[PDB]
Amino acid sequence: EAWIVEAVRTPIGKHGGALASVRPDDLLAHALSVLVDRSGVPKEEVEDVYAGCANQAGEDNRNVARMALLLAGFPVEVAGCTVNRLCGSGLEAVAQAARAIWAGEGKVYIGSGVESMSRAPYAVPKPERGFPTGNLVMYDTTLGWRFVNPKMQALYGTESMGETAENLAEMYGIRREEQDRFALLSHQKAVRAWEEGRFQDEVVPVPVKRGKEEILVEQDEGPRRDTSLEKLAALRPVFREGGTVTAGNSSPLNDGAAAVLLVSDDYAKAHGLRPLARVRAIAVAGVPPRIMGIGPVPATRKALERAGLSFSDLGLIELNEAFAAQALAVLREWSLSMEDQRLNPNGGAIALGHPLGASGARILTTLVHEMRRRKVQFGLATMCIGVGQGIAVVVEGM
Amino acid sequence: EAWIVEAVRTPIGKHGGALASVRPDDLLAHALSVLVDRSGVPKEEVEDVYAGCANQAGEDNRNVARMALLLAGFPVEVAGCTVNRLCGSGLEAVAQAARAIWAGEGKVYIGSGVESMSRAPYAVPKPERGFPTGNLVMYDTTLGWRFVNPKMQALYGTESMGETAENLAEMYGIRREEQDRFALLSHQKAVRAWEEGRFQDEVVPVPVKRGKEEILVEQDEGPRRDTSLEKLAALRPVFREGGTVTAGNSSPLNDGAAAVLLVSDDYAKAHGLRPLARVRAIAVAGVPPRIMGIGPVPATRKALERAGLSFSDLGLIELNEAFAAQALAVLREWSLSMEDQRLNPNGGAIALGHPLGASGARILTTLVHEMRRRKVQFGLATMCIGVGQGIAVVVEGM
Amino acid sequence: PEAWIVEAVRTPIGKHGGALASVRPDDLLAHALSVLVDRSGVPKEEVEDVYAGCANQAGEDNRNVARMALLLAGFPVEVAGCTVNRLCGSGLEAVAQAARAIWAGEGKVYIGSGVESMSRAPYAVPKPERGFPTGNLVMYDTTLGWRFVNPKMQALYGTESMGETAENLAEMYGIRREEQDRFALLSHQKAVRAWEEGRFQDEVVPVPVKRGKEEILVEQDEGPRRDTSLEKLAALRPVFREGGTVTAGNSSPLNDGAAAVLLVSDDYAKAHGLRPLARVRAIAVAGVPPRIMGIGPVPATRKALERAGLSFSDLGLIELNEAFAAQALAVLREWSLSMEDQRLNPNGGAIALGHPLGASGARILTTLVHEMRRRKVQFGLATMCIGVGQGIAVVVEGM
Amino acid sequence: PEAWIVEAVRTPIGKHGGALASVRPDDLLAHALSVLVDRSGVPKEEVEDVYAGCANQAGEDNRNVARMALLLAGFPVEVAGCTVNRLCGSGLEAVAQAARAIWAGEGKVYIGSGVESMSRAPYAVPKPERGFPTGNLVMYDTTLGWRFVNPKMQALYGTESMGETAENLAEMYGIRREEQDRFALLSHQKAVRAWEEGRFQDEVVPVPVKRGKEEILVEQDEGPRRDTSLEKLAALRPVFREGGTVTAGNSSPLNDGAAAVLLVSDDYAKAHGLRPLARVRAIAVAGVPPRIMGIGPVPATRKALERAGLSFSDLGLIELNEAFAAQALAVLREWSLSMEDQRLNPNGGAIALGHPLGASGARILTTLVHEMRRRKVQFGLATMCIGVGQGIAVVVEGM
Repeated sequence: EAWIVEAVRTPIGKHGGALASVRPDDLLAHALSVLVDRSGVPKEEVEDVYAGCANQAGEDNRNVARMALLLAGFPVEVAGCTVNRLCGSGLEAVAQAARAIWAGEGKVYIGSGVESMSRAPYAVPKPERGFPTGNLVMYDTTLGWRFVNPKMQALYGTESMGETAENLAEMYGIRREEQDRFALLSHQKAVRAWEEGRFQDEVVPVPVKRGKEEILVEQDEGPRRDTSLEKLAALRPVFREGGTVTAGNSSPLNDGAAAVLLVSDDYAKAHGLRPLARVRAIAVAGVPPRIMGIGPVPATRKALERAGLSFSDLGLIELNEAFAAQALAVLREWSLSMEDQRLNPNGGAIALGHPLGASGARILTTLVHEMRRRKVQFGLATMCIGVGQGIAVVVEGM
Repeated sequence: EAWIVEAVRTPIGKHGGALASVRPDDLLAHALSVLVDRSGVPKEEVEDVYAGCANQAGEDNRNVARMALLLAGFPVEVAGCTVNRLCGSGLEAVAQAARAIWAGEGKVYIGSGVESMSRAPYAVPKPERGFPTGNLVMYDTTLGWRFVNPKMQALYGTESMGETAENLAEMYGIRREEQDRFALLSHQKAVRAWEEGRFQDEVVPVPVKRGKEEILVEQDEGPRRDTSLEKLAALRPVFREGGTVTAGNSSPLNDGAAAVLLVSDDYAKAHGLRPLARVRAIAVAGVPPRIMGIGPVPATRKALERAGLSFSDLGLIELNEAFAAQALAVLREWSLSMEDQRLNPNGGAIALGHPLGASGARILTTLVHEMRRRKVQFGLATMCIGVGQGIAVVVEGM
Repeated sequence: PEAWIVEAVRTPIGKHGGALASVRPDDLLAHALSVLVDRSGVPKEEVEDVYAGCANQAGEDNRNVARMALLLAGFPVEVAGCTVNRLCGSGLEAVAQAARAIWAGEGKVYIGSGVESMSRAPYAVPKPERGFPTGNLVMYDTTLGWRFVNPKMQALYGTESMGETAENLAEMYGIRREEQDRFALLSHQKAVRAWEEGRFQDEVVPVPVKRGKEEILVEQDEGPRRDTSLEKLAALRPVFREGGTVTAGNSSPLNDGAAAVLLVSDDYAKAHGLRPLARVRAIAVAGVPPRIMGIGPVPATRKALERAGLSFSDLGLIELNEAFAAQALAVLREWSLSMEDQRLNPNGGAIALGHPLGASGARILTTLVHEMRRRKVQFGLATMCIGVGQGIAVVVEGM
Repeated sequence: PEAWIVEAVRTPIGKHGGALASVRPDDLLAHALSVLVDRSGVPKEEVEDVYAGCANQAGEDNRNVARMALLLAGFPVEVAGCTVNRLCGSGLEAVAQAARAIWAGEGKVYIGSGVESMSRAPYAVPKPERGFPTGNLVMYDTTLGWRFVNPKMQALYGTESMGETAENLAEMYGIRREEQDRFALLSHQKAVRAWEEGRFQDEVVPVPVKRGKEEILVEQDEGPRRDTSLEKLAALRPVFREGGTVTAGNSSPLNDGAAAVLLVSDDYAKAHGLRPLARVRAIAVAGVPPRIMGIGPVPATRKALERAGLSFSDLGLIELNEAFAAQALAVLREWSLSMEDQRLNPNGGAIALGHPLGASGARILTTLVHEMRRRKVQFGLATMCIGVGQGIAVVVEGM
């Protein structure tokens, strides 16, 4: 009933990098425009546009989805909503789109996500008294915990994502050598994937204006060919003294956008749209904040169950790489080796980038396209989510 | 299949008023706590929490749903996500919940919303160059357009909600006397509803700490008994010189939170939960930004059609009052009189308050409760949405 | 006699966010400047330059308030102006600056003044040093103290708050809690009594405050409290050091206020029939260790007295700014004086009246001069402690 | 002859966000202060008080930079300090203040300095006056000019920028674009020539800058450019008024820098064998209409010369701060002097060298004194225009 007929993503840029000049609302518009243009489905046919965004305080404020779809030239009739389940917002957007199609409402929906961590603004508290006294803090929304709630600090901590990654490394006994090794592979597969043209179909270039002339960013600037196991081992822990998680075996902060077009099976048939995949089942689940990294475990088991499938039926697995330590802990639960041919075949977030709000849709796009070329029947896309959550979506190729 | 077994809301406070000292995440936690406590449904039974929020830049940052549920004592397994479709986010949250139950994922979901416009922080842009020069702006997130996109400015304007209200008053020729008359009714019906105890069931008191001692806020502080038709006419236009929209015939800025508990029919039967109503159909639609006030029209039409009903089958209608002018324009299309006994029976946003993010769930709460007491079969909850959108939900009493 | 004080005025002192919080510093100072000249009978065009003290010039008091204020007050464009800043003692430095110019034989008419609007002090935000930064920033409240701290500074001397330096002194001189509060109770009583008996009617000039549509006239310091009791004072908890002694009650508050004094050359005074209020005898500035800035008046007063060829015993009126009961008493310890001395802050001190930083210096000088005239005292001393370790003192001879 | 200038030093002048943007003002000024005393052979404990000029004390230069800088520089705790602010002329005002104290027979050793780091000037934010406000706020960049504008001010005189008042002057005196660019070109050539020939080696003291892990030594003003041409200068577009004449090229930039001069009493100099560089003859300050603040030097130079009992023609060396080619030339008109005058800014002016506000006053006095000594001139003049309508001048006699 819910079919994925098109998937697109802008390349992923480094923080303050290649796409730091492009504002989120404009960035997402590029994705939305490109999705529809190559699909051959008039914009006017889209019923509603769901988009994921982790921080809607800056140029992405007041419902990016609606702002972006308008900017992209869609007719005024197309609706939009911005969903926010942090790291997993991108996937939640697709889930939301699918559920609508299943409910027999619209026939054409878009599931997307965007996040410009470079341009994330500062948030400043409002005074509560007349002529205050005392310094104030300007919170950088690019980062994490802010406007902290004392009651929150008391119930669970406010440990950084990086810290929870260490908590996992401890719990599962994931050594530094293994973390860096996992990281090296992410880079190697990504570099190889680009080099061999596997990203050419799903990636749509983004024009950047540098002063007077335009530049065309058309490749993720994250992957490095010179990544070596020696250099990776030279980096210092960054979240815990005498720790194990370093800047090299964890994802960076990035800018990016992704969008997938979903239509009802009947609609696809009536317009000759060739399916890329079909949404089989979705699941969401919560885990303790201190170890939000394993969120994919219970989410994937619930999803597989709902799709009446076994992990072993999966032929391609997209597990978002928030931290090597976290990803490996998840792999432990699944009894899988980082060398598994099905796992992040073209690289993961450690090398490609983790533009929060957009990653969910980003990884589903990479999954679907790869599923098609190697004709895999079942694929999984799942991510860990900040403050203790997980989301997973099971897709069936066609 | 998707049943509404409980609905609650905190009273609505004026800007910088009775609830200005309560932070959004905490406010929403009160609603979430109350919802389950009265239901007799253990927290661990909830599958996911959807919550709407128009501005997630302050104490409501990084997914308030998840933050709120944890603060409210829910176990770590309960998931949560924050939806944002501006003014209509509250309703989008319920729709989201319903579609999940229909998809047969979980059996217990919460659809809610929160908005503390009193504590909305300031947003400051990030520097793009080394040692800048020139003044910067601190955008007040309590208001409207910010970090404006030039392209947006060119395609459609960045007129304020209040201005779009005028555009409608002009388009439909809705006089000032008519608008103020409409506003007077909102107050009278609200004052009456409270006075007669119709809000007693749906409202849960919120404790506010004033220094050392606690005070219990237990009534909306918006409605005023001394509201007169003369006073209303003495106000000056606020959005357009020689205009018609005044601070008196338009909604204010407020703080508030609301939550509705939906459960699958099979679950309700297994646990003896008595249904308040059933979710029949949902519809979302877009309209030109310059007259977003009309959003309810195409959305209500789509929803009714999807529920296979006619406007005349409706026995109670909750049309959020963003502006007298806008509501009346909507009434024009429906060929309904502001005196219709089915319309906002206990008052509307002009007198009660419009805590953005929470309004959707807020009016749904008021609808369901009134539907039950007057044994109405079909009810409609619909609202206009910023930058040109509209959402509507048809519900069947039980 | 070369530099003569011929007029002294001050606006009432308001509480933080209080009665004058609505008035901006530049405008407030203008009121003082305008009033000083109006009642003097000396045309504004006669003034040579205007010195003014201001501890924080980041907000509405930016870019030399002196000049802004004077123009606002209707002075002709020819009158010059400069804003001096020696923190807590800026107000007095302003007067000293004026006197020294008159002695140098430059102009014949100068104004020494000060202003401080602690209520409207803005926030200061650092500038980015890199392209697309990352990390939280801080908005420093200029109403307070240490900000944009320099590591090197932190290393050499601390960055202990004024309140803490008060404690350091209470400890060093063993100034008990009962003593401190007793001293504070007196400040209030003398102040309440002085107002009550009209001793402030001459030196104070009412300030019009606009509340919405109508104007209100602020004409009395809102700091002094008749209900101040030794019981209440003792019930307050230390504010700067756990198990300490300095409370919010035995320390000065944060206030808004402005004051200005008109000085002229003696030959000018004689040529225009201006009756002298007093004559500036000697000035002295001195530094002391930051951690106990409170004693600053000590070395400064000895230097000033010596320069005026006088002994402490020749003083018939002493205005010692009350930054903290503990700090004042420590100074009194050095001078071997009792807080009961009839010469000491006869009409109350900052603890009860207020300490609008930049204006305090000129504020106490104004109160000294006026009281010197009514009780016909020959020698008066005005001295204050200054933040980060300094002290200033000015000796004046009545006429 | 009671006030003698025995030593003069200045740090090089950096561009906005340039070579010294990493150094904080308080630290920058400490360099000047340390350097001044180290080469004078006068123990720090001998210094009585330290005056410093600073146009914006809202950032790292808050709460009396003089006292912070002197402590940072290692001076003993007893040395006092105060920050004076007369905007563009604060640097000079600091020396004047030092001199006047020596004349009054207070201390024997004083320091007059100035500092300004326009690169790190913070942002200033207003304080809310109501509980839960609504409406956007503004973050004023203290690097610039008018801010927290007073409506009343706007109504009496405008709030025209310095650059604008430079145009008003250009118009009033009919100073053509070609003339302005020519003046600007000479400022660069004389500056480049001066450095190249080593005339700045004596007065300039290197500033160590930390660049990550290693130190770099900034030792030359980074403003002057050898490649400055009359053709390039003419290519620039007006920056303050459409179809105007003032360009970024014929105006001074925004810069960072610090300077300090050591003044001592004549009897002290004699008793310790200090060789005088110059003698402070007379000082004068004056106000002019804000819209044409550029001419401030005229009435101030007149009053100063008159107080020194000299005639303009007796001046053998003239340092007129170059705020704007247009402003400087208008002043030159009043004096009936040609920009070719061999006495005028011999080693270059602000347009090429830089205008680090608060420090420029002391900076130009330093360059004047040193040049006076090498070419054995007897009388020199240092004068500047001051924001919002003022001017200051100081007459010095070589020795």
